[PDB]
Amino acid sequence: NIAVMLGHSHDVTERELRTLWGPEQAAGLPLDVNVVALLMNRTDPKSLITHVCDLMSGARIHGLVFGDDTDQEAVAQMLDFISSHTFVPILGIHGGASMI
Amino acid sequence: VNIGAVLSTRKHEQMFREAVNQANKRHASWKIQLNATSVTHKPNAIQMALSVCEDLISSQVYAILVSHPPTPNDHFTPTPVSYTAGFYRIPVLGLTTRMSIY
Amino acid sequence: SLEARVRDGIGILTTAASSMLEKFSYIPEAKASCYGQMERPEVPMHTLHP
Amino acid sequence: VYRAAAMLNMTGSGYVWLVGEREISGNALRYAPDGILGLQLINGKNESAHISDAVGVVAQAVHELLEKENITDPPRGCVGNTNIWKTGPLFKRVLMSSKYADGVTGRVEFNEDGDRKFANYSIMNLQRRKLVQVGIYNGTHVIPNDRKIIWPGGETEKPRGYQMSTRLKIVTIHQEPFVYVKPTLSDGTCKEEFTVNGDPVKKV
Repeated sequence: NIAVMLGHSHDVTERELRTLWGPEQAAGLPLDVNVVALLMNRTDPKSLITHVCDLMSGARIHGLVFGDDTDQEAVAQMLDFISSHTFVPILGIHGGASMI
Repeated sequence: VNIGAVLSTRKHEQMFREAVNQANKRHASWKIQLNATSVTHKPNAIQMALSVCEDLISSQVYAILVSHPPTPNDHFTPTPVSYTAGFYRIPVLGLTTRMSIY
Repeated sequence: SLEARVRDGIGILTTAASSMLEKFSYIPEAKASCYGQMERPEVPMHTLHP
Repeated sequence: VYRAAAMLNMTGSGYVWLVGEREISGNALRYAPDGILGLQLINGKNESAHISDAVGVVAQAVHELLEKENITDPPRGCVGNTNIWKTGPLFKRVLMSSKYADGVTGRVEFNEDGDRKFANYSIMNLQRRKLVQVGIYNGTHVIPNDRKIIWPGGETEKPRGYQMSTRLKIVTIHQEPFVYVKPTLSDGTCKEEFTVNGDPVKKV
């Protein structure tokens, strides 16, 4: 469960730095967790569809913490559409998934 | 120019072809002529979105027309086209989808 | 920076999952089908908004 | 809500109803008091006229558009591109300002909000089932026909909406010289009052 999407358009701070740890911490009653993360590039609509569908195929009850660096605000609407008929939670963090 | 549009039925596609023939009779277009394209609706919205992307965008359209299918108010007929064309700035034209959310 | 944001998001998702387990003792899946599913509308199984 | 209103005696001899487009269609007709004014739209469901008007206005917009500073090709593939084309909002700008007189539905004028202005509506009314036309809307002016609106209850005269209920709930406050407050009599009534000069004292 739980997945992370990145791609580091401007800053190259990604990969193994955020791959490990995650929700381990020192929680009293945690559960089986994973920090499976991928990489991407400048957003494309069909590319977004394919990537999210592949993640859903490879995930059981995972959510999403997707982010982006493009300045186009349509990413938020497209991701809301994705969340509509998929029932996989996502949270926006940076860039495109930040124009509320 | 390409003004390919998504229609409810094939008869509407033939009507659109007749309309574009009439328009080309009253005017002209000196850029790849003025041929159009047509496509129907699909029950799955994701399939519709990917289809309209790969069809209209690959044809380099200048606009598009979207109509409500005979489906009894699914509330999601024009939205995938709207979002896909909203990633860019290409306008869309609604035929009969009267709703205040739009 | 972004590291704090991703850490906070991961913690939020984990806490929501823990609350769902404490309130339902059962976490379903969301991996039915993407392309050509046409299965059914939503169900109130794991509506994690509350 | 129609069933509830019919239950609670809300229809009949007054209470003129007013129902939108999605209130006199389908199952709504099964449960509906007569006399409703079911406003609808003329030629709304037809699409051939809409298709012709749309293609005409698109051709007009293109013909106005090619004479500009510079127009580039729209993005293609939607898989190898990420940036919008520069002439995107220009197409919207020219398309909004399109008073295409060449049309089969009328003078096509687009409001800046993105909707269509100057739409010809059509009043409708139901009298013991079936619909009858009553008027035509042409823009900021409604005109009725020569017909008589059979109101919900059979009263040919137009029912007014003024009653005022003729029953006021009045609130006061204890004060020394203006309005007094004394304990009620154990019997449950007020009496035994006489003025200095001799007269009854009115009390509530």
